[PDB]
Amino acid sequence: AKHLKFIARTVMVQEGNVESAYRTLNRILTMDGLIEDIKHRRYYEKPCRRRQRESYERCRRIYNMEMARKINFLMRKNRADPWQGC
Amino acid sequence: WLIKEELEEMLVEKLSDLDYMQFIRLLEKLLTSQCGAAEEEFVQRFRRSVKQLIEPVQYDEQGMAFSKSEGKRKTAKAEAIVYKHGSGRIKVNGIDYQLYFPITQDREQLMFPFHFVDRLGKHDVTCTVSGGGRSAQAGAIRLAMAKALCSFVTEDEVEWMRQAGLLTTDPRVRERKKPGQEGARRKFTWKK
Repeated sequence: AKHLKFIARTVMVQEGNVESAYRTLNRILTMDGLIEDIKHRRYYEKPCRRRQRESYERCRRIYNMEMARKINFLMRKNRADPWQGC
Repeated sequence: WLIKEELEEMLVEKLSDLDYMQFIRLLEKLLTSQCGAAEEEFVQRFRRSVKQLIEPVQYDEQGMAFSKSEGKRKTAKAEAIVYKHGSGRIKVNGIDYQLYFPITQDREQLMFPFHFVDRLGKHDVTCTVSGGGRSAQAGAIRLAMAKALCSFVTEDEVEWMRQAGLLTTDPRVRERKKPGQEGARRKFTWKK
């Protein structure tokens, strides 16, 4: 309200591909967490539910990051079997 | 490649599907790896080895050449004699074909072999067909005529006819009725 307009969350379309512009804007909002924040703020998430969801998301992120680390670590071992037959 | 049963028989041992697949993969690698005689002699121990029959051309009393063949469709059996030279006449059971087969579909079936090899009006045919209906008889005569004409067309034309399906004996025959149901596949109306 008290800020200048058309600076925040504004993207400029390149060569007229408004679809690309909207994809870029959507990526920006998603990465900044605005889309998820709006979806969650539609209805009031009581503090206990909010805490449980935050804890669940933290555990999910820890597990996913560790599993991704394991996958990237073992990806090299997807080579062709060197000792085939024996 | 020999089957798992053959490999088991050779090895007097019980193997598994995955063991057989492993061994076959290894043997294939050996084959690809520029296996010479010293290796091919071994490999071959595990290798297992894996066109229309033109009828002879006969001659009638008057010296005219012809070919005799037979073909069966459903319950219809047809014996067809095709002469080397003719004016396209086709006499079925002693009757002209347009009279025996008043149905355009059956006449078209008779036409199909000769028209395919571009020999309409070049051959005379005497056919004798017994059993079945009109369509079964027409199909049987078509097969017999095609087989007889194989003796007079070239090998490439014979192969083309085979690829067009003019020399295959249609194995589709009536399926027996089964007890407890209306027909071969029709089931009695279910009563929930």
